[PDB]
Amino acid sequence: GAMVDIPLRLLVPTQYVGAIIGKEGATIRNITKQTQSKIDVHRKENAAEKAISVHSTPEGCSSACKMILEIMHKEAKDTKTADEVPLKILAHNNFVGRLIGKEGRNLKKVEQDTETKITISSLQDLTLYNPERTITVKGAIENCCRAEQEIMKKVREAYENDVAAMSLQS
Repeated sequence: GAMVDIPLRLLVPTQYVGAIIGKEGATIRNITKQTQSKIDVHRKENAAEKAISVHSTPEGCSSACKMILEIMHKEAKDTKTADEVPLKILAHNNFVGRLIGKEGRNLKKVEQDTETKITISSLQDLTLYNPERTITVKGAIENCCRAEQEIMKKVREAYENDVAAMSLQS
């Protein structure tokens, strides 16, 4: 399909970034070629964490999310650092109402359908120019990725519903 406008944005531990890029960038270029995605790495304004942006199709983003998670787990095990590495997703505060639903029922439903635990950063931790919440997903890799697919479906729909009026008028 067409690459979509809203990227998947992950927050990963800085110490695993070198592993994701790999020698002479061959790991990231491999992920890019297998998933047909544009990937970049940058700071998140609000030290031990870095932002990863994946611009792909929905399926390309989900596949890159799984490859990235597998590398981080490989690297956490291989350095005896951790046996789990939670998946952290960045989503604009405007979209997270829809994902959460009334009294968090939509989020419990994703947690139950995917066999994951999900927690969302506090509203009070946003900044004037950083409107992104962090959604922490814990569980097996395959399960975190199913939750990624569900969350990012909801975020993309909320984005397309919010901008539909202003796209028509032009």
